[PDB]
Amino acid sequence: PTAEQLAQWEALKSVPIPPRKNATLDHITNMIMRHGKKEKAQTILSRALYLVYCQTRQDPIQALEKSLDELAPLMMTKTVIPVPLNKRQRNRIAWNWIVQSANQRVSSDFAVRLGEELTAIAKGTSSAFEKRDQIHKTAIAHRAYI
Amino acid sequence: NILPPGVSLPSKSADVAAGLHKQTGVDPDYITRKLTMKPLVMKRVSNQTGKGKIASFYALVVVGDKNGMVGLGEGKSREEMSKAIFKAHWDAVRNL
Amino acid sequence: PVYRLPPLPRLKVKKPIIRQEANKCLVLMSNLLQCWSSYGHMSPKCAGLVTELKSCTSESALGKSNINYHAARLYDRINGKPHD
Amino acid sequence: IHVVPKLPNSKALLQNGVPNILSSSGFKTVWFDYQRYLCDKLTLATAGQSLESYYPFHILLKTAGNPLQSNIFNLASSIHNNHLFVENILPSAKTEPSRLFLSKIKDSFNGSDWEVVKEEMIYRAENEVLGQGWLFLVENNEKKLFILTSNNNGTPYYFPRNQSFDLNSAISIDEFATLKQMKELIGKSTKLNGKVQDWTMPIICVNLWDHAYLHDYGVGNRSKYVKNVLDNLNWSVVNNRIFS
Amino acid sequence: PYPNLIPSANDKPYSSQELFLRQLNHSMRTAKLGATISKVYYPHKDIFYPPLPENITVESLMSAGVHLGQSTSLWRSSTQSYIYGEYKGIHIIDLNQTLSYLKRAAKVVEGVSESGGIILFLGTRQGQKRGLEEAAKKTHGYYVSTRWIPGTLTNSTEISGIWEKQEIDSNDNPTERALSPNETSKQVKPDLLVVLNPTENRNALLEAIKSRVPTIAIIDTDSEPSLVTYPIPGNDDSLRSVNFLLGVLARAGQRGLQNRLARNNE
Ligand SMILES: [Mg+2]
Repeated sequence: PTAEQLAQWEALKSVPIPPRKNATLDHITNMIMRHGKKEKAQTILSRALYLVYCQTRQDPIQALEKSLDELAPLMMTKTVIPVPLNKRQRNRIAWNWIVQSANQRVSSDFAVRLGEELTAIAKGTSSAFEKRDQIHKTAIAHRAYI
Repeated sequence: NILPPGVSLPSKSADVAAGLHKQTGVDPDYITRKLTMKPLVMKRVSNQTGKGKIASFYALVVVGDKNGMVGLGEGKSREEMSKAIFKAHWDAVRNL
Repeated sequence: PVYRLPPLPRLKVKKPIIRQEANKCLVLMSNLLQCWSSYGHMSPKCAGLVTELKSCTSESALGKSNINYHAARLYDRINGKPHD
Repeated sequence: IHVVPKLPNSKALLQNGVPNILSSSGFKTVWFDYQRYLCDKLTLATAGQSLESYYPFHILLKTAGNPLQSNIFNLASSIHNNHLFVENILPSAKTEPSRLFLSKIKDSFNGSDWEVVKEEMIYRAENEVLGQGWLFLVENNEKKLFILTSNNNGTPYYFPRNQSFDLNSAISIDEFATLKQMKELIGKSTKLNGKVQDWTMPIICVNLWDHAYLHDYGVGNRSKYVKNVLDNLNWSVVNNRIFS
Repeated sequence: PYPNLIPSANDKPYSSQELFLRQLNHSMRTAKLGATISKVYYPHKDIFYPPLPENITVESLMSAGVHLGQSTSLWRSSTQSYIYGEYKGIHIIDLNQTLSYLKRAAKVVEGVSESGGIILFLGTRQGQKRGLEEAAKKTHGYYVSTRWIPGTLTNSTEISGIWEKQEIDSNDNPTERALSPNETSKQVKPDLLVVLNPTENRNALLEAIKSRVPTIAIIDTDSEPSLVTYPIPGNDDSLRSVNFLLGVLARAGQRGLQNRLARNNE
């Protein structure tokens, strides 16, 4: 081996391999997507996050991740026993709540509705917190059967 | 011809003698020229199985050289009495 | 007292009981729900549990006995049967 | 049982000792009695144990790291040493140092002659061994020949049991730092026994015990005895002891 | 001596392989200095330096543990005449009888090896392979230690008929003659079977009886003596006792073989 390429390999010894994709954003866009129209789903998501940034002036991806982590319930009662949820399931529940809230708004464009819903959630104004609280309350009530 | 190596082109006492010499090292000439077989009992036995009755032929034979050597043999075959008697002859020579 | 058995057709346990280790995720979840029942929902007094729960259930929500083999292998040796 | 080995030409050894070093009653004291005494003690200290199946070299390697077996180690060391020494002073089984030995002397002792290194060995034995001990010329894994002086029954093979420093009297900060480094290196080993690798092997061995020189030389005059030993080595053995 | 080794340069130290050869040179010359070891048992020497049958004493049979019989609760009473007494909950085997039977069996082995017969050493317990292999190799014999296929004698055509066979001269020198398929297919029956664990080898004993092969076996306190031609009362559970008796028989066979070769060279 040459010395320049040995140096390159030494430099990359420490560096971690960059991620191919953001798994959470990939999950959300795949949940938006229908009929394999991925580009349209990605456009909707990125436009909504653009509105979130423009109204909050913060990293919209971080705001979305904080929103999903806070809004999603940690466990849920199923047929009646509480069961823990993994990250993907939590994101699915939270995203469904977010979309339901966003589709109560006025804009014709889904990106605008979703973006301003995500802006309101990023500012701690969302009705889905009540849904999370009810799910958690049922889980507490049924903790005895775990 | 295309004869495979180890194959030959195309009586019972001779085959018994050859097989038993190969299997036990007894003398074929003695078996063929000094033993006399006499079947003693020849029966059809049967076993009940889920697919019907399976019949077998049973042969008890005695062999000897009329000089103080004697042996009894039993043989059993689901196909032919020739085969059961052959196996009985084999067994009798083995039990001398 | 010693109760020797007769010659058995086998030496086998019908339903051997095994070491079912409890799932850590369910224990963490039970502790967190107890904490919320006592100290209130979304209490800061066990956020650590929440963190730990989140860390353990993140990828997966949920995070055999050999007695018969050895019994069959050793029965003839140890049964104390008299010699043939 | 451990038995004293039979030496070549034992009758001549019992009749006239070793010419130029020992009389008959000196060699009898150092070998036919001391080696018997040591082998009897080793037998009594190892009989009915695993160590009875091992040669003294293997015994001293096995017991070198165990503090409570030190007495066995001592015996197993002295026995071994006492046969390394006797073997290389026996008349025969005119020998001269090999070219390889002198080459390694020139590559180790600052390009010095063999006689100069002999004088250095006399000096080293005179000073650093008060009382009982052993003098060695040893080869390390670096192909380097150096002089090693052990007190009592230290071994040349395993450096934590060289016993090259007398801690009864004062020591220099250099010696204390050497001991500290060796202690740290011993602690560096991962093996649960706490042993270390040491490829040092003895090339020349001289017995500085009173059993060797006292009868024939006197309380003093051990320098004369060591000089007689080094001037009259069996160089066939010493040359065979160096890896070719 | 040691090809494909590249020495090091005098400037640089010894390498790992050079250190290995250096300490080998030390080991063969000076490592054994200081004392010679006497009257100490070395397990390998029972296999490579077994004594002659005439030199065996009761003391050496006892030091090997041949006298230690089975638990008194597992006694097979047909072995009553072999027993010396009971001590510590086990039966002690009478080693005078063991010595007499062992000399008889050793002479049988020697006579069969001297006649050019086939000798088979059967032992299927854990660590018996080394002794069996060495006994076979010094008697020019054969051994099995893995498993005795039932029918190996009474069904030899179906089992051993495929394996190869060889013509040899009086000096046991391969002739390299071509055998006929008929010759290759024949049974080749052992002339002597010696079994180290007869209790777990009833199949072999019964086959030897049917195939009419004389047999030797180590008979412990729970074993049937009448199932073998030449019993040897002794402990069949200890590898030391088993290897002692096996080495004795193997040396007797070796002496028979040496006598055969001697007269065939005269
Ligand atoms: Mg036994």
